[PDB]
Amino acid sequence: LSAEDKAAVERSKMIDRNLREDGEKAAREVKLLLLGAGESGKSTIVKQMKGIVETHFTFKDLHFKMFDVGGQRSERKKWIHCFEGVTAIIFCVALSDYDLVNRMHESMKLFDSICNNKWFTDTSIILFLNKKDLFEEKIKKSPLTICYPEYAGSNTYEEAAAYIQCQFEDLNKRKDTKEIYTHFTCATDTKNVQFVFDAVTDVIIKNNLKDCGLF
Amino acid sequence: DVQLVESGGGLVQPGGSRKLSCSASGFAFSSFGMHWVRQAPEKGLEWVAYISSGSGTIYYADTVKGRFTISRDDPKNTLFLQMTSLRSEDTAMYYCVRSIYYYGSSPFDFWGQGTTLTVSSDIVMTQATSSVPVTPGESVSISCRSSKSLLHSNGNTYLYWFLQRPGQSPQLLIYRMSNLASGVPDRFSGSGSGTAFTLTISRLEAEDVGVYYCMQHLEYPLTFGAGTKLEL
Amino acid sequence: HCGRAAPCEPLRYNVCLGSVLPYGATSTLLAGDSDSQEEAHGKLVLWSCLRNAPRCWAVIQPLLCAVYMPKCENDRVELPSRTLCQATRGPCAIVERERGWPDFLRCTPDRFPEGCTNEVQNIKFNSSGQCEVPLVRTDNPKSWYEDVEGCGIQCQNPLFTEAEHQDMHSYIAAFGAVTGLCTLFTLATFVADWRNSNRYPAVILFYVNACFFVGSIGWLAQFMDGARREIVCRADGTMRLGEPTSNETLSCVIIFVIVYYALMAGVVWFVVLTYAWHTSFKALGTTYQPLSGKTSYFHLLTWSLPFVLTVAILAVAQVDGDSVSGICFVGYKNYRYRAGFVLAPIGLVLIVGGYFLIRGVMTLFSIKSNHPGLLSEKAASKINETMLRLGIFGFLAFGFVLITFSCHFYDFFNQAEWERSFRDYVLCQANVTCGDCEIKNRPSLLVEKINLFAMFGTGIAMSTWVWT
Amino acid sequence: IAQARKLVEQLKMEANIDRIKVSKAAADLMAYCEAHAKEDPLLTPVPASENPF
Amino acid sequence: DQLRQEAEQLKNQIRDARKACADATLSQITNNIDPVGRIQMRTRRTLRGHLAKIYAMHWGTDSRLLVSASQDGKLIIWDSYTTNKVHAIPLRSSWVMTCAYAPSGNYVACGGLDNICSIYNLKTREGNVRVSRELAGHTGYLSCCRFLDDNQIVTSSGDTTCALWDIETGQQTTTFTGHTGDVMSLSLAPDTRLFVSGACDASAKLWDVREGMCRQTFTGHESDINAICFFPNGNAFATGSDDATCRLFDLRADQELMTYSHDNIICGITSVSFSKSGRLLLAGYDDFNCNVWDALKADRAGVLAGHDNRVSCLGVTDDGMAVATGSWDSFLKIWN
Ligand SMILES: CC(C)CCC[C@@H](C)[C@H]1CC[C@H]2[C@@H]3CC=C4C[C@@H](O)CC[C@]4(C)[C@H]3CC[C@]12C
Repeated sequence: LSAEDKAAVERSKMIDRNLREDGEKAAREVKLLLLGAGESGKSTIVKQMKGIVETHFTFKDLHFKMFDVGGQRSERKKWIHCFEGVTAIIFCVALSDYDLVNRMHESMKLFDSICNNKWFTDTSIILFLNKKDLFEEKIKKSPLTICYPEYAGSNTYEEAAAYIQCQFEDLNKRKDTKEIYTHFTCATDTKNVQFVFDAVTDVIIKNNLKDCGLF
Repeated sequence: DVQLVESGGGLVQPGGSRKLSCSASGFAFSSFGMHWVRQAPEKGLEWVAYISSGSGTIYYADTVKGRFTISRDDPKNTLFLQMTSLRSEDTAMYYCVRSIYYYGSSPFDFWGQGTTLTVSSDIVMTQATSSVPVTPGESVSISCRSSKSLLHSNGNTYLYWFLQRPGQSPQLLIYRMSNLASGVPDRFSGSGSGTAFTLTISRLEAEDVGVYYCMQHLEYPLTFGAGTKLEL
Repeated sequence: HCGRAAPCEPLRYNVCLGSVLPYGATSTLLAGDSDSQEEAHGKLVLWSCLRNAPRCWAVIQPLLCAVYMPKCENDRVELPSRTLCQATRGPCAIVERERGWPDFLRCTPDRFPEGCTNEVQNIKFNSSGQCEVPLVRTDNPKSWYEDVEGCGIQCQNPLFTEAEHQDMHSYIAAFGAVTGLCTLFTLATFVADWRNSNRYPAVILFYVNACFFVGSIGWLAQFMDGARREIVCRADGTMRLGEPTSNETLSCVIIFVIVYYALMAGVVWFVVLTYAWHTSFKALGTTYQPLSGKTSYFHLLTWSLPFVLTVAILAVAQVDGDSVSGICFVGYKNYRYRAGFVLAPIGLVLIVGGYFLIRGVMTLFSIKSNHPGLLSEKAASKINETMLRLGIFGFLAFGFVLITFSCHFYDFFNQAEWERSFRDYVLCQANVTCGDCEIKNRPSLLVEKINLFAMFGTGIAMSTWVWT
Repeated sequence: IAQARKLVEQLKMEANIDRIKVSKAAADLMAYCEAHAKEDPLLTPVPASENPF
Repeated sequence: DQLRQEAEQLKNQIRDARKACADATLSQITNNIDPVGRIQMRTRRTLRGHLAKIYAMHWGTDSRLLVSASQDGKLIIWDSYTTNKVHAIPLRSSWVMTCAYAPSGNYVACGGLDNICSIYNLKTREGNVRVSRELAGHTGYLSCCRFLDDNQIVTSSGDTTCALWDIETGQQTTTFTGHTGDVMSLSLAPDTRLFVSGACDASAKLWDVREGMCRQTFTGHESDINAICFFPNGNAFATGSDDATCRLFDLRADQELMTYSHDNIICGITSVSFSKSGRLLLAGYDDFNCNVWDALKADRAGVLAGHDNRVSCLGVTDDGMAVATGSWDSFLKIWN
């Protein structure tokens, strides 16, 4: 080396330490990719808890980041690999749009495409069957048979909602690696954030025990 | 803009103590390797001390080893040279100079204004010529002979040229004998080989007179030339 | 001045039992016990029993057949000089120790005057040197039977009969094979998905398994063509002692260093694993990995401490071999070094490992109560499972350390017994051969089996984690 | 249907292009590829003298 | 109403015309040419600073500095000779899908999944680098940024549009809109006069920086094309696709010359770049290795297999002294 080359290596090591520290600080925040079909109610769930849109919130000494990428009209498969290694995938589904146009079938196809992807083979999925109140009153007029011809049961909310849940949960062909958590969005409560916290801490505990060589 | 200012001058009794503070303003001070270079009342520049980025590396001149101490406070953007047992040969102006070391950087680019502080096996850079008269319009050739091959294995010749105007701080002219400084006219151009160097100023004009110091940067302590005075 | 007036008769037997007599006149006054030629011959053939241990027989033989069969000079018996005594006093305290030198052999100034001719130097015993089955002829004062001079104990421990040797060899082969197989299986499992299985506590477990596998293959460097004999037996025909000596080859120094370093690295990696588990379980949830910084510090400490320990072993040279074990190990002769260098590290490992494992268990027991949210039954199931797993493994480690401690302490006390017992056996054999006999108490081979079971069992139990 | 009009206009503008025979294009590619075979430090691995890596 | 039938007629005329001027069968011409044999390249340096997947790189004109963007939210400027890092630029939007480097070496262009090819400024006073501009206007996502001068930059976005910018003002001075799918890659010319864009329509178009009209459209691919690089002559360009077939198109003949496909390769291309002479053609696969295709005979020459994950970027220096492949391992090797 020379007089200036030593100082150049010193600078290199100093900025290397800066990169390491910033990496250690940035790896402590939980990432939450927010999928969902257009008009699913993503605005409601994103406002409830607090190109690409990044929202940062804290709950019970955990820093979450949500990247709701639905405000981007491009080929999904060309940038979806960018979000591999995300903790969970929040997949909010409009429940009241079972009648609207078929839209439920589109949401199901998107869920099927995202839950059986090559990159998200491991990452657990949280799905929010939101707008339950509109769905509760919408059943009296339009029976569930409009969307599902293969339905056989009572025309009550408490059964139809459970049917939609068990229909959505049966889309993942990989039932052993990834768990699919579900919540019917509570409008006037803070339990949505609590449920997200519970699902994320659960997948974190599982990943950390697998990391610890015991599971 | 970039602004280096020093404080803690005046006259001191010999064997006493003083602290010189260089308060930086208008640049990222947290990543600049800052030096201290002094200048005797009527002699050329002499290297004193050096603090690296993050205070990880310190050096001193053989004259002031253990007698002085350098320290920087990054959050305040200040540079301290605490000096103890001041001898009779420390009466000088003390320039705080910034230096950034990466590939293709220009260290010693900006020089502080300096504060007069009065009391009551290295390379020798033999800048042979000490005075030469010139007229505006022509070109004059200044030569600085080194005493050791400054051409390193990397390919660079760590030799800098500084210009000190009458009653000013000396500014960088060329770094590594070839590259022009930032915001210097294209008149200046360096050339030569190992242990022989030249600064050929072309179409010399007014406001360009003063003294020219050649400084090797291959090894510590840095040894400036005796300086060549361009008298008009 | 070194002669008394006694009537001497012509000799009847013409030998010193090895050398021929150069004269034809002798008296029997010098022998305080013997008065006649027949009793003199009887005492001579009784002394002939000193054929074994030649380091004293070679030096006493001249004085022996001089004091019983002297040369008289015209009714003036010749009395040998003091130098022949002083040559046969220091190294020959064995007869003094067992039976005692008779007063006629205990040379007193009126009996052995100073500074005159011996006349015996013409009688030299060139045919000198023998050690019976429980001894071997040796030329190293460091590696002798300390109770005797010259002869040295053989390679195969005379405390163990060949049947016990064969039983122990078969035992070692079987358990070594099983340990090697389990450790190789877990190493294969870890290396198969090495690109995925680089998560640190799992890799620490991998290193424990690798170390114990190296230990197991270090144990199984016997049963080869002629490996055991070149490992545990010297060239002269004795067991290895005070290795590395500057003369003999570094044959079993390598077989010792690999097995000792493997074992010590194994137990230290285990302590580091348990600490890594504790520090991980303390921060289970909250996506904060503490040990990512101290991974290198773990590596350096665990790879350095066994190396500085084994070089401290090789510095003070007492490492030596054993026939039954078929390995060079530290401190077979002097039990203090074995006690210290084996039980102090293993004891410290037990203490630190135990403490950190109890801390880890208490942590991931209290995690459920300490967690703000409700844990899904699917997570609490795995937490309780891993808790019971750590509890069982911890108890197993504690059991194994207690086993090795108990076996060692039994060995210490019963060995303090066996050393005296074996000397009594050797003296009994010398006595019966002079004019069958068996060792009173021998080591019970089951304690050796249980010690090697403790080691191999540890080696197995460190590899049961990959099993799901 | 202004998209279809613009597409047809683009095809019409792209239609009148002076094609060259693949023989001559291939010959030019090969000629350039062969003329610079000496100044390619990946084809001919330069010794440890000039190689700065 | 019946105009698309006329479009089909014109397309048939185009295909007939470009087929009537095809008699070489290039392999037929380069049959007599002796092969390059077998080249073995050894990783000289392993630039190891990133903590996440890297998606793009670009060599400086100096052939010494390379900038490598990543997903940890930093693009850091390396020194390929001494492995030292000269700059650590902490960018705002962590999602970065491309990177550039000004020919003079003054500016470096970032830009990722937030529609802004934000350029930085290296050679400045005050030490640290600043955000000189944030060029907004795109509606898809930035996929490539390439410097023309220190004032002009072309950007290929995921809204089927390539745009020529103006750094000083920060406006789209020209918009190239001929594609139907996402524009995945882009490559300037040696003369920097006309470029091509690699689209998700399995079709590369020959643009013109000055006018703003697509001159030629090259079809032949089956799936999305992820990487373009011009032949050093500037009259041919490679095209990496998802069908595992790198193809050498010709700008003069207007048609495909040859295809680079091996039956035991099934993965997609991520980056292609010719050597200085344009003899060996680098191609970054998802098989965690980049193959070195002899660009005149279609037969594979060498293999650069030192990566644990798929390679995203592959740069050749402006003097052909070294290549640099960047995988999702956070390590980018410098082979030679
Ligand atoms: C932590 C545990 C597994 C380490 C156990 C170390 C064992 C294998 C070592 C330590 C002390 C050694 C023992 C000490 C001395 C004797 C007495 C001898 O007549 C038979 C061999 C025997 C019994 C040794 C066999 C090997 C030995 C038992």
